[PDB]
Amino acid sequence: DYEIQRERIELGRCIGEGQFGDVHQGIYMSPLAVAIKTCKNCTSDSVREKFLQEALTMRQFDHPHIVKLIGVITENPVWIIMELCTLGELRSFLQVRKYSLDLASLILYAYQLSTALAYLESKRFVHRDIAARNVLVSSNDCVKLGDFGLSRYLPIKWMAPESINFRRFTSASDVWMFGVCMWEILMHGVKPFQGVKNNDVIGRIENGERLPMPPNCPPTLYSLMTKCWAYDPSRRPRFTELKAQLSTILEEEKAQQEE
Ligand SMILES: CN(c1ncccc1CNc1nc(Nc2ccc3c(c2)CC(=O)N3)ncc1C(F)(F)F)S(C)(=O)=O
Repeated sequence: DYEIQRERIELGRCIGEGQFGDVHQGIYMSPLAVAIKTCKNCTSDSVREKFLQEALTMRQFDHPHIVKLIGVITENPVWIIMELCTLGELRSFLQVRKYSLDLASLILYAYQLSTALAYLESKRFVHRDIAARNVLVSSNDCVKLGDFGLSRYLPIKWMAPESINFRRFTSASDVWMFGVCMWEILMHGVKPFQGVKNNDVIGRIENGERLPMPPNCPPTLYSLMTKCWAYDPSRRPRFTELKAQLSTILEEEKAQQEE
C-alpha cells in the first residue's frame, strides 16, 4: 500500500513549481527527507487523475539513480510523496561549485545517469526529456534523474534531428539528448545554444556543426559526446555502450587524480 497518512508528513519550504502546483521538501515519519508534489486544482477529478498517474509512472521503476516514489495522499489536498535529493538541482549545484568540483566527479555524474538511462532502455521506456534541468543531487557523489512528470517540458536545443523533423522518439533520440546533458555537466550547468534562435539550431546541426568541447573536458569524453550526435540514429551508441565507455573514462580520471 502506497497510501500515506497525512499526519506523518511535515511540509517544509517550497523547492520549485510543478505543472500542477508547488513542490516542497519535508519530512516523513514512518512507523526520512521527502519531496512533496502538490496539486492546486485537484478538486477536479480529470486533473486529479493526470496528477496521480505521474505517481504510477514512477512506481514502475527501481534504480539507485532515479528518484523513488515513497507514496501518495489521495484526498484533498492531493499530494505525491517522493524521495528527496537533498542537495537540489544539478545545474545550480554545478554553477555554484564550478571551481571546486573535480573532473572525476563530473564524469561520475555522467556515468551514474548512463546507468539509469541504460536501465530505462532495458525497460523499453523512452524518456524524451533528458536535460541537466531534470537531474538532481542526493549528495556530492550521487546524481539522480528527477520526477518524470516534473521533467515534462519543445526543447529544440536538446532534441535529436529526427525528433524535431518527424517527431521520432526512440532510445536513440534519448542518446542524442544525453550527449547534450553530458555537455551541460562538463560546462558546469550552462545551457546549450545560448544566444541562438531555436530555428537556427536545426540548420547548424544539418551543416555539421556540434556543441564545442567544454574547457578542460577530456577529448575522449568529448569524442563520446560527438558520437551521441551522429545524425543517423542507427549510428549512435547504445546507453549500455556509453556506460562501459564512461566507466573507463571515469577510472582514467580517478587515476590521474591519484585515487
Ligand atoms: C528539477 N525538478 C523539479 N521540477 C519542478 C519542481 C521541482 C523539482 C525538483 N524535484 C525534486 N527535488 C528534489 N530535491 C531538491 C530540489 C530542489 C531544491 C532542494 C531539493 C533544496 C533546495 O533549496 N532546492 N528532490 C526530489 C524531487 C522530485 F523530483 F522527487 F520531486 S525535477 C523535474 O523533479 O528534477
